[PDB]
Amino acid sequence: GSSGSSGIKNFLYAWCGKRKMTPAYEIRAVGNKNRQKFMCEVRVEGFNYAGMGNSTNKKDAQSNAARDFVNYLVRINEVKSEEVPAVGIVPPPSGPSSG
Repeated sequence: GSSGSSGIKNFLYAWCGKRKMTPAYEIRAVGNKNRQKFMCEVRVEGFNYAGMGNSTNKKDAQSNAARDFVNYLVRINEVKSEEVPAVGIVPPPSGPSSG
């Protein structure tokens, strides 16, 4: 649908809510004024790490930040990767794109 998706943002929020916590997001604007980009960080109380993301928009930047903090929860074995949803974002091809 035209609103995109929110599965990894909802997964971190639901994981926090099953543990009596709430995730805290933090955002910065970067790049060209007409062709703007955004960076995102996300943190949770009692954890020293911050998951990091970026994109052309705040929603995809939050989804990358959420995926990297949920990945950290697998690096410390507080979450199994088998439960974690796909981020919904893919990189551009490494070849020419000028025409």
